[PDB]
Amino acid sequence: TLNRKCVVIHNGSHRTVAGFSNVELPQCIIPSSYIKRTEAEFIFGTYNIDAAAEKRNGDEVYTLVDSQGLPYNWDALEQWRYLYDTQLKVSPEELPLVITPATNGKPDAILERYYELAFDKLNVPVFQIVIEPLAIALSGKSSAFVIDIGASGCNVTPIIDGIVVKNAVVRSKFGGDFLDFQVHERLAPLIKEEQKRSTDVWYEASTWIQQFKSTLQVSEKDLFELERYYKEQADIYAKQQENNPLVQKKNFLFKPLNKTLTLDLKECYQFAEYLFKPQLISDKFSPEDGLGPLAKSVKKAGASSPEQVYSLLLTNVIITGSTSLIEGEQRIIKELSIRFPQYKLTTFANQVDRKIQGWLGALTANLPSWSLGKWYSKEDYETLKRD
Amino acid sequence: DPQTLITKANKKESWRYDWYQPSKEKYPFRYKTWLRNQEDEEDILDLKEFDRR
Amino acid sequence: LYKNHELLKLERKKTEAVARLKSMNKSAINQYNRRQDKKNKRLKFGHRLIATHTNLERDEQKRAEKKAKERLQAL
Amino acid sequence: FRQDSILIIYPRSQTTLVQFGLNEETFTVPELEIPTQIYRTTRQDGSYTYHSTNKDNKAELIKPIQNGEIIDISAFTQFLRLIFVSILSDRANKNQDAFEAELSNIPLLLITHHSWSQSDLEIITQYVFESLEINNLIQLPASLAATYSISLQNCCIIDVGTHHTDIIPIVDYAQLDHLVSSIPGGQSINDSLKKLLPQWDDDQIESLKKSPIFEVLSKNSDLEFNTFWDEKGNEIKVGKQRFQGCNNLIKNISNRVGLTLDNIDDINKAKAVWENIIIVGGTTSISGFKEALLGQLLKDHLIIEPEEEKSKREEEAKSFVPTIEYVQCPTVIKLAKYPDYFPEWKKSGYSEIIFLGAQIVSKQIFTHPKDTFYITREKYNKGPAALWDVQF
Repeated sequence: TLNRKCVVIHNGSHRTVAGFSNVELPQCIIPSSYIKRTEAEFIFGTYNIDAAAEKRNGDEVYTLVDSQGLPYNWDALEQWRYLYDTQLKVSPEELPLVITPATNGKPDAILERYYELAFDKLNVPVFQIVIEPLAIALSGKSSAFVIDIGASGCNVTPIIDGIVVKNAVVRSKFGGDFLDFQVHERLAPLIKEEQKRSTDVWYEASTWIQQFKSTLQVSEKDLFELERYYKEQADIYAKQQENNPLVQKKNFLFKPLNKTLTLDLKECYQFAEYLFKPQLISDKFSPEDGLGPLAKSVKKAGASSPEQVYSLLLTNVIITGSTSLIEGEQRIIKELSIRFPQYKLTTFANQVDRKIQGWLGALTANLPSWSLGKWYSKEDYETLKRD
Repeated sequence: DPQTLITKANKKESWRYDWYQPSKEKYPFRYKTWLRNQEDEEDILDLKEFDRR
Repeated sequence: LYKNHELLKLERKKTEAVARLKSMNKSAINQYNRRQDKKNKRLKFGHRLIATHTNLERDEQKRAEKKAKERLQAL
Repeated sequence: FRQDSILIIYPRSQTTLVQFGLNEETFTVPELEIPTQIYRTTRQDGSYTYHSTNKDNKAELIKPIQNGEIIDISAFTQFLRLIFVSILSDRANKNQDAFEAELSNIPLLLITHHSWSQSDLEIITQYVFESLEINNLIQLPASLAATYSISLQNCCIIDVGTHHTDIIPIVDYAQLDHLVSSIPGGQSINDSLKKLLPQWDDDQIESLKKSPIFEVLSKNSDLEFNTFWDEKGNEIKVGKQRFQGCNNLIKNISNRVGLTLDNIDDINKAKAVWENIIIVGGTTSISGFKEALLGQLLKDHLIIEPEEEKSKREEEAKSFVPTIEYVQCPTVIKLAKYPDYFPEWKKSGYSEIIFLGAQIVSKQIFTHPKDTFYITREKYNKGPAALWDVQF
């Protein structure tokens, strides 16, 4: 292998992952946001939750990555200083950099802002940019339908023979952060509670709301149908003599008030149902904004035979993302299988690593040849600067 | 002599941490790494004070 | 001649794309197997120290037992 | 390898524990404790020289490790050499055939701190192979030494220093770097006490903390007042203050432990960690401290039915109550069980048990053929990068 060590940085819209290419896990996972506390001042890092709990006026949380998965506040992003100084503890000038979403091709202005940050400001020697869905897939698949369910929403990316099909790239608007909103709005009356108030929203999202989500389930089949069925069955057990699974209760200790919150299994299934049938919150969302219909992306892949691309993609489905860990892959599969009955689906997923699979992808910086990736040097920048 | 004590115990290359410029000829960029060098490239304290007693 | 040269050159581009795609998979598969190996050798070292501990504990117990046995029957 | 020859060094901000040779019968608590500092004379022309004493009052006093972090890597390596050389001289006198026996092949185990750079770890590796001309090196993280001293696959290390406390979760025998953190320790107790006892001074307050009558509560506790003796033999009486001063620290550590373990993603790992809390460091030898810290983690974090809620349900059933089951993983919290079969260690307490971790690892590793966990000359011949092929 090569005599080098890279810094690997992944700026997700929610989490930022950083570490060296020579070890199996990242040195740090910190928030892709910061507190601006006021003489101004900028707080980064997960525990630095301390400041949020202080509940101090003028403290406000701002974000670095828009819903595109792309950095939009570049003065703030230059976070990088914080990473290099306090976490990796190395001059940014020494080592090659590897950083990471699939696009339709237009915003790809970004490359320039990266030159300015990597070169004009940090003095990085050289950097590679990997495309997240592509790297994750490579980290043994050259062709794959990559279904990434993150905080910003679902990102669906067909990748055929190492190439990304940009016009078939599709980004849902409903994911993890959306789930935070719904958990909050729904539980509001039991916990008393029912921008500028960013600090508390953030702190709650990062504490009890995060635990609550980890402890939600996704129903295997359209929930409204599951209900009608379970009812229809329940009637017969009852009538027959003279247990509906949705009546099981789940208990969550809510710490801020030392108070138990109990949901029935249906109410637990309900939250993720919105990702699939978002027409159930507002009348302003079409069923087509739902993850299942969002089929659309494969069919748009077939427009580069089609019943071949369909077959390739569907035998290499990759499910990834923090939110994809919510109990109940099976619904994404059921949802895919019924839009494409003629084909056999085979899906792959890290069963451990998915929360940071994007960073894990970029890491697999351990490719044996310099010719395997485009590596931008200070040169490239100079030459772009000409007319 | 401490240096000779070091020399007589435990019985051979040396590395430096320096700029390196890979090739395909040479790529346009540099980066620091641990390169192997070519052919051409005080006191003593008394334990017992520090022994616990 | 012109057509074959163009087609052959295009095929050579295809082989470069293919070897590159393949090379990256080979690197990828090897890296994954290395992660599993490290994880295993680690878990294996840990699980052995437990056994080492058990033997250190048995040895001590024998030692202490021989000590107490003489101690309790002699002034 | 010869057991006579194994060298363990455990450098910390104030002092450095050292041992050369393992006893073979049972493990002994390290007897060498060298203050962690070196003198740095500056020689006109720019360069530096390093001595054990202020040479003719010409040298400056460098303290290389602060808050556990290496702040001066050059003085730190000079300090290792100073230790290492001293050991060679000592043994070389006493026995004179030493260079053919005890000093012929010296493997080194250096206990590292979570905060050390990769850059620092490589430089140290280079120093050990090139300057000290040693041939075999393990760099063992402090956290792992801890867990190896009945080998726990999942646990949390709470290492209470003087000015900072490290919190370090271990899952599947691996230190979880992105969860690791320190809070800015023992001095806090001193400070709490100064506020409670204004008319005392520093040495008086430090003496109380180190006395038999200072404990954290959660027979001495029976007496309103009690007595203890100055560093200079002066008798001092004290009331309820001797059961105070540890609280602010205990709460701070606990809040941190909670945020940390809550970010362990595999709920099944998490449960295991919470059941193997390991507390280490000088402070922890204060009578009552560990149990008090446990008590607080319970009070703050345990998954259990709120008492009022439970009291209603029991009234309702007056007209047997089943246990409410929660979906939260951490429903049980425990301190990890110490091994009771290291007699010398039992005798002296386990505040420094990290070192026993290293005695065990080094014997394992160095008295068995496999070279999987340390850098050898062979390997050194990748250089310092060799280090990353034997990480645990």
